Amino acid sequence: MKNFALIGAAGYIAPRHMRAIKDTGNCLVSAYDINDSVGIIDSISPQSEFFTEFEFFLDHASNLKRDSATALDYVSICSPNYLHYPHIAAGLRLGCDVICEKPLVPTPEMLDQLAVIERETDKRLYNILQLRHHQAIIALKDKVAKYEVDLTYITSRGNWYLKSWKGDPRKSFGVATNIGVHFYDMLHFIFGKLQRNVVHFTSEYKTAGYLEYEQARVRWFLSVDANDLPESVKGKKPTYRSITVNGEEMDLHTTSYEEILAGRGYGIDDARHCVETVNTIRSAVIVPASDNEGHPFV
Amino acid sequence: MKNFALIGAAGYIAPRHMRAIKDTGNCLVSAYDINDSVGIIDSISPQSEFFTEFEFFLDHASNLKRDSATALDYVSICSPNYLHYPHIAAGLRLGCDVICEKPLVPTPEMLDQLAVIERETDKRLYNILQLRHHQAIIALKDKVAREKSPHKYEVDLTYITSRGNWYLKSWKGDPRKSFGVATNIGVHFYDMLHFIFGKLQRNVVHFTSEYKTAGYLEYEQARVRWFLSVDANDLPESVKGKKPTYRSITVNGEEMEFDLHTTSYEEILAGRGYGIDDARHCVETVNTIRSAVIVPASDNEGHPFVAALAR
Amino acid sequence: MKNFALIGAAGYIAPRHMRAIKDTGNCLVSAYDINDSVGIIDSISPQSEFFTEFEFFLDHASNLKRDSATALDYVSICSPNYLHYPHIAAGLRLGCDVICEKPLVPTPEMLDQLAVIERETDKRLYNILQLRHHQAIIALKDKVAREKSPHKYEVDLTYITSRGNWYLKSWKGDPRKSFGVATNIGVHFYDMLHFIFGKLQRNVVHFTSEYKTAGYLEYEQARVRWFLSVDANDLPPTYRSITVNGEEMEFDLHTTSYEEILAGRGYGIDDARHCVETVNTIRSAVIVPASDNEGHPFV
Amino acid sequence: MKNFALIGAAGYIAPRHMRAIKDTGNCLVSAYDINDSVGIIDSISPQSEFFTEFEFFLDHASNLKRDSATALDYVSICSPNYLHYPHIAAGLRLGCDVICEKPLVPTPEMLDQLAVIERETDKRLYNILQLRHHQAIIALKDKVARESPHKYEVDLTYITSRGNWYLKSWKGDPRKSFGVATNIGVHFYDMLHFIFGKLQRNVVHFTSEYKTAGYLEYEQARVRWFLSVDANDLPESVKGKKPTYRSITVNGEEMEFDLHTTSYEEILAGRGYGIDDARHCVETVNTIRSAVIVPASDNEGHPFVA
Ligand SMILES: NC(=O)c1ccc[n+]([C@@H]2O[C@H](COP(=O)([O-])OP(=O)(O)OC[C@H]3O[C@@H](n4cnc5c(N)ncnc54)[C@H](O)[C@@H]3O)[C@@H](O)[C@H]2O)c1
Ligand SMILES: NC(=O)c1ccc[n+]([C@@H]2O[C@H](COP(=O)([O-])OP(=O)(O)OC[C@H]3O[C@@H](n4cnc5c(N)ncnc54)[C@H](O)[C@@H]3O)[C@@H](O)[C@H]2O)c1
Ligand SMILES: NC(=O)c1ccc[n+]([C@@H]2O[C@H](COP(=O)([O-])OP(=O)(O)OC[C@H]3O[C@@H](n4cnc5c(N)ncnc54)[C@H](O)[C@@H]3O)[C@@H](O)[C@H]2O)c1
Ligand SMILES: NC(=O)c1ccc[n+]([C@@H]2O[C@H](COP(=O)([O-])OP(=O)(O)OC[C@H]3O[C@@H](n4cnc5c(N)ncnc54)[C@H](O)[C@@H]3O)[C@@H](O)[C@H]2O)c1
Repeated sequence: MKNFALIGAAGYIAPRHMRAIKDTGNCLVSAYDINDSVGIIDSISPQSEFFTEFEFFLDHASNLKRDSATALDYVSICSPNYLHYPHIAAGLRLGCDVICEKPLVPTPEMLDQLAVIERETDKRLYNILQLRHHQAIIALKDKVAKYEVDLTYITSRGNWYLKSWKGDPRKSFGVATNIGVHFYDMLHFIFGKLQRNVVHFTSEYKTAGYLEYEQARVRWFLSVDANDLPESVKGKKPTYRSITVNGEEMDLHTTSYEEILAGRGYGIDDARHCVETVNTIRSAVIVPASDNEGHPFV
Repeated sequence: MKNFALIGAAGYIAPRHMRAIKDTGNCLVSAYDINDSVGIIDSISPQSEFFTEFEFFLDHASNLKRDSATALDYVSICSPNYLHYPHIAAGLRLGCDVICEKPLVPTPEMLDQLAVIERETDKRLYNILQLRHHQAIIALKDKVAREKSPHKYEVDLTYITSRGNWYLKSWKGDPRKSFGVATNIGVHFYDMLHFIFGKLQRNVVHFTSEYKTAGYLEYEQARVRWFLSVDANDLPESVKGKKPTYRSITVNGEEMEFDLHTTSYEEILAGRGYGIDDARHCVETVNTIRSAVIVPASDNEGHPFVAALAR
Repeated sequence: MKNFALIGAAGYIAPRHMRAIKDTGNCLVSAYDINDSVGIIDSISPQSEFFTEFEFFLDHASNLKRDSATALDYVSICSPNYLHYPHIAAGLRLGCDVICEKPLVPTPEMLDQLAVIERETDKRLYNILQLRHHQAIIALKDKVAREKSPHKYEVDLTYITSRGNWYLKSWKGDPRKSFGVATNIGVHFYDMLHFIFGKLQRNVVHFTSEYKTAGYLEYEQARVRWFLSVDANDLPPTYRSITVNGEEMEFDLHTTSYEEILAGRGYGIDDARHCVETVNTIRSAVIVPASDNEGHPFV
Repeated sequence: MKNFALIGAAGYIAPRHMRAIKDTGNCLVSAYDINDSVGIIDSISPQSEFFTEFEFFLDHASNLKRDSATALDYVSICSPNYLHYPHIAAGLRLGCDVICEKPLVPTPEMLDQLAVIERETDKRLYNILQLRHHQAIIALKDKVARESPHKYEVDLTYITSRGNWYLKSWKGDPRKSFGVATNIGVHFYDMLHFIFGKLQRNVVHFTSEYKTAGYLEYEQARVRWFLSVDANDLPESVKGKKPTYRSITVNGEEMEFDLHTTSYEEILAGRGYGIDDARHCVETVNTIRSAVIVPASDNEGHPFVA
């Protein structure tokens, strides 16, 4: 019963948003991507408009406004990280609430600036933090309600990844922000507010550091280099995900959309800590570990 | 075992080519597409190089030549239709056989120019004509040849395939990129009709727009009335809402019944498969249709969907 | 003193707009082009911001609104023809008046739609018709107006503009971006004829293709036989001839255009409607055989 | 008489190459740029082919090879810095000598790679080092070489105003431009080598996306240098009068200060500058790009660093 536009519609994650919109009984009425290979749209929302240039998308969305039945209600955003800010800004200024992929924006300063536009427009920004709706993360949050937290995320990526916008630091904002953000969000959701934040290693392939919460001591390691795979996993799974609490090794998008639509979306105030966390990590100066704070893989 | 590069790797058909290369026991060593949303490749060929600019692709391919174990053997092409010609030229000039999607190229003159490059480079161009490998099509071709009845088959071909608004905003909607309905949407149906029914003798067009076209073909063994559309509105009454695509091909009133990209690759790799001389017939057919001056339908030659046009 | 944005800033005609803004005493504060090869801007307005993506230009322009000192007054548009419409729409919706190159838009329906936005936004669209400022066109307009013959002037117009291989590889060679010969090549000539000779009564086309066209226009004051081509084969790298009763017409205007807009004397949708209707008709016309000697001699 | 192609033909520096081709009596037969706003070509080479996609440019250039009268002889390159390498490689592999803008490439390993390609293709790469052609630099080189027991004290300052657009362009992307020292400074470092010999020490004091400064010691010179695209760095007397300030002082004395057409004449006369000539300045900027900043000592700071 609500009308959505989808920006980034031809990319990897966009079909999950297309599916969420359909599965909550809603309508994708406009889609925009600078690449035109988007035919998957016909299998889900065959009557959607499509645009490859933002000028034409924006004019169409503005014309829809003239009729309360046709007007957009939401703009969903799955574009590259650096474009989230102006896509959100335009979405709010169209008179829409906005649903945006993580990382939401790179800096707390940008959050303050979007909160300005929220107030000017009377509209709201929501962020996909889908791990929070997950039954095991809540349980551990419920359960925790100072733990020994060790986090490894190593996800094999082929040569294409560094040739994509995901490998351009100015478009992606780096490993911590692009690959780690929702894992930092998760650690705050379980183990409260951050008190210390130190970085031991950083490259285009990988990153490693120490985070101290009210309730957790967290050592962390992120990588897109297959060679970081433990001997024990090479040859089998392309991804090694290991989160232990004191030693104990611990769809969602449609759910995320459900919560947003019911008025329980995650907004700027909710996204703020993790944006702060990764922003510090991005600019932080590397320092040799101590106190056994440095991830074992370092 | 053989080394492949893939041009157009981020698009819709590309994963069929990646699967064909893997399933035939070969290796995709390099891929190129101007769009970088190509992560599907990791699920099939995790070790492939990837480029978004032709200049870097070409330097890498050239470096691979230095060692006979690493040199490319084939360049597969799934780019937009207008880019087939230069992609093929480049592939042959890199010292590779070339596998290219249909429509191969839009004109017979361009086929002649490609055959020159094959002679110069001593490499060969193959075209994907995957329906030729289909059992039912093979069966009907053989049913037709052995029956050698004295009357032509009466064939009605209708293929209406719903396209949303994105399709006409894409290259497939730019006539200078796609080369139009008959060439982009119809070429493999025309080739199938040739493969089964022999040489084309007459080629007439009754209607042509960016959405749809209709005409009449006469082959040695068939009279074919045809209609092609990407307009959902042309879907017959019974099919609408229930299904996006309507494909009907009747032969003397009876409806025809019918991993073919993998089979295509097997056949090429087995010393068979289809070159310029095989693709030539269909390219001539669509070249004529694309540039045809429309004529009024005579003689019961109009497909039933054009019945109300000026005559 | 007025704040300008310029869209299409890295292109061929753009520096005339940059110089017009500077020379009238105003300020280019924002510029946007998908191509970043824009260094010329330093030599005319060293202080302009620049953007390569519409997303970023639009956010910046919106933010400028928050202070009346920094807010944009005008958005000037030098983009390819098919982009004029959405660029104009966005400009008006940012709260700016809009100055757009010819051809303004391809159809009168689009003019109606833009007049709707003018009313929604309380802003105005102006079109560059800079030939209207040329002394020779003004003198002929005044001569036609003063002379009292009941018989129309007989005008033959020929314009053949050939260019190198790059031209047809550009958006100017894509009929879906350019809108074709009458519209991209002819529009300012049809405007000039209207400006000098009054209302168009009859508009007929004798030949048309993606490369040349020819037809016959009858105005209140003139019978006009016209031929336009980008094909150098047609040359008798440019030939321009406008004859009035057998006599040859004898011939920075963009800075003048800007002075006139800033003076409240710009040409709006009502003024550009005539040439847009003329070219719209020509673009989709069904050809007719030339009769009554209405055929340009080149056909 | 020689046939040229020009890659990057729609850009800022391109028309200087078009003029060099024309004024040495040669023919620009093909041009390629991803942007189509290139009509300046008609004023100089109205018969040139033009392409916006490399695939079509390459096919056309390969077809020209069929007839020795139409075959390309040279490919000239003025594309963004990161594309110099693959453009040069394609040029040599088409059977053409290549003329490439500075910075030639960013690393000495890339130079070694391009020399392999020279050897495989039997063609040559030449580079635009146009300050060597400057009467005033040639004079100082030989002045310096006939004399002196002592080094020359040199301060080099180059400040060239760039507005907001510059860092929005490829010139502002480190992975496309290779940074200020490399993009803006490389032909100065070459000049200093040309005149004062081998580099002994290379120290960097400041680096940002707008400017840089450091200290180079050569066999015959101690050189304090400062480069900037920030108009605020201009000396007060120049602000408002000119957008560029270029100063090279040698023992406190100001050096006494079309070069594209000259560079082309030299290359066509067999006196072009190759990989071996460009290697020194490529090494110098490669070091600067990767250097850890150190405080200035022993008065080695350029005054503008302060
Ligand atoms: N929540 C999750 O679990 C999850 C998983 C993957 C990605 N993501 C996030 O989703 C976003 C998309 O990532 P992706 O993996 O789908 O990458 P992607 O590169 O496959 O898709 C990005 C899409 O953006 C399009 N695009 C580029 N510039 C554009 C513009 N100016 N306007 C409109 N579209 C433009 C590209 O053409 C592409 O189709 C990123 O922010 C990423 O961090 C989230
Ligand atoms: N055999 C069949 O039955 C069949 C089925 C579908 C498509 N096709 C053919 O396959 C080809 C691709 O069709 P598609 O449906 O996958 O379209 P598509 O638009 O999804 O894919 C095209 C790919 O080409 C890339 N591309 C554009 N310009 C390029 C360039 N200069 N270099 C490299 N890549 C470039 C695009 O980014 C896109 O990823 C067409 O020729 C089409 O006719 C054949
Ligand atoms: N008044 C006159 O006499 C006159 C003369 C020449 C051109 N024109 C008109 O001026 C316009 C420009 O013509 P031109 O000759 O300068 O062509 P051009 O191709 O040299 O310049 C066009 C510019 O638009 C930029 N561009 C493309 N898409 C864009 C987008 N989405 N947003 C922003 N910029 C984009 C292009 O990169 C380019 O720099 C056309 O409408 C043309 O008809 C008028
Ligand atoms: N010798 C000198 O004193 C001097 C002076 C200025 C520039 N330069 C050098 O000249 C080169 C060009 O600089 P510029 O200032 O003219 O920049 P520019 O951005 O104005 O020109 C770059 C051109 O390259 C084109 N381009 C981008 N990608 C391309 C591709 N894949 N293929 C073909 N063309 C492509 C761009 O569209 C543009 O027209 C750089 O290496 C620069 O360092 C040298």
